[PDB]
Amino acid sequence: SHITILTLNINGLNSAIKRHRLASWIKSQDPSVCCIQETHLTCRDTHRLKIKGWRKIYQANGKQKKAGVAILVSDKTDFKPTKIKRDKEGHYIMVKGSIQQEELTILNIYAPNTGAPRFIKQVLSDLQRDLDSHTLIMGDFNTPLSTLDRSTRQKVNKDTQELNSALHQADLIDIYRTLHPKSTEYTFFSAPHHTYSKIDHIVGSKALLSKCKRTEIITNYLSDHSAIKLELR
Ligand SMILES: [Mg+2]
Repeated sequence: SHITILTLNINGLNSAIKRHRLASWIKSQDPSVCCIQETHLTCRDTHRLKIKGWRKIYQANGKQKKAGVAILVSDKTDFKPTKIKRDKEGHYIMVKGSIQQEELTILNIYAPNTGAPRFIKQVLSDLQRDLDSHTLIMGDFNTPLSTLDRSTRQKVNKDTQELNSALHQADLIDIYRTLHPKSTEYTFFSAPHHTYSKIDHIVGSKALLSKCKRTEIITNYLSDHSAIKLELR
């Protein structure tokens, strides 16, 4: 029975109507694990995020209606947690555990608009003791990782090159780009610039590659980001 992992920047959940439509969308997608970014919930308001079928919901949130991340696990998934690491500022959350007795390490990250790849590299640094051979890093990196991740096809800046080098040192690869080397799909559109970019990513341990059956982008009506879904064997 295959595990599916979904990542979606939801662009805010402080409204009830949004929360109801996220719930219907998640229940239609039926993911085993769902990573959400920019819930915009404060540390006070986390119990507003509830969805039938996904009772286990881990969340990292700051004090303001900014950022905010969450990892939802399906009630149908036999999940045993071992470690949950929450960003005090609500920009990332790591959940470690086992499903069907396989260990999985999931880092859900929401990088800020400014200095995104530096922030990510620092997070990898802060969390290096918990990175392993079954690590998935997904979320809104707010940065392309390679030239084909932007409609402009411009080269990635120096900060991004260092992040990629840090990823390589940790034996981490862009799973989406590995499965789709020539892909020209995008997850975000910036109207000021008429620019399209893939700033949402699924990065993982190289040892997980053989378990990565399919990965695809899912456009939607809920948010200004498209989702990414990964199917594990
Ligand atoms: Mg946003």
